[PDB]
Amino acid sequence: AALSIYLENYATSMGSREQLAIAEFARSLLVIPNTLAVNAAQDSTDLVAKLRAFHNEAQ
Amino acid sequence: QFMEETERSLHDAIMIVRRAIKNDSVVAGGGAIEMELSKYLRDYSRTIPGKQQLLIGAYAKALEIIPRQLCDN
Repeated sequence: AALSIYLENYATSMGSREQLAIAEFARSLLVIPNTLAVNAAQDSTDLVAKLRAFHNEAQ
Repeated sequence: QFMEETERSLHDAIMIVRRAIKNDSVVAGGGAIEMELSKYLRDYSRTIPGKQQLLIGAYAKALEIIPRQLCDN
């Protein structure tokens, strides 16, 4: 969730399509906590989006 | 067959000029704000979301289409 935002921050900064490249890599990062929502039967976004909801800076 | 699109420039001018009159306050056109509007809101795709990052982010994705369309088309 950080590494999403951590990288998704580095996304918007780079520019052009490689800005887009970095953002679409910050997406795939979020499935590993979501496949925890598989077994624990959690709610993937409420899991992962609220994971990302946690920050001051990214860390 | 070229003549229709010629005049449609003049009245839009008249309109959007009177629109610069109708509202003296005028933002940058041509999809200027919608670029940052993504980032502007995508900040809250970072910040709040319960699910709301899809809700804010897809809308952040939704904002840029007006330049995105004309650009990429």
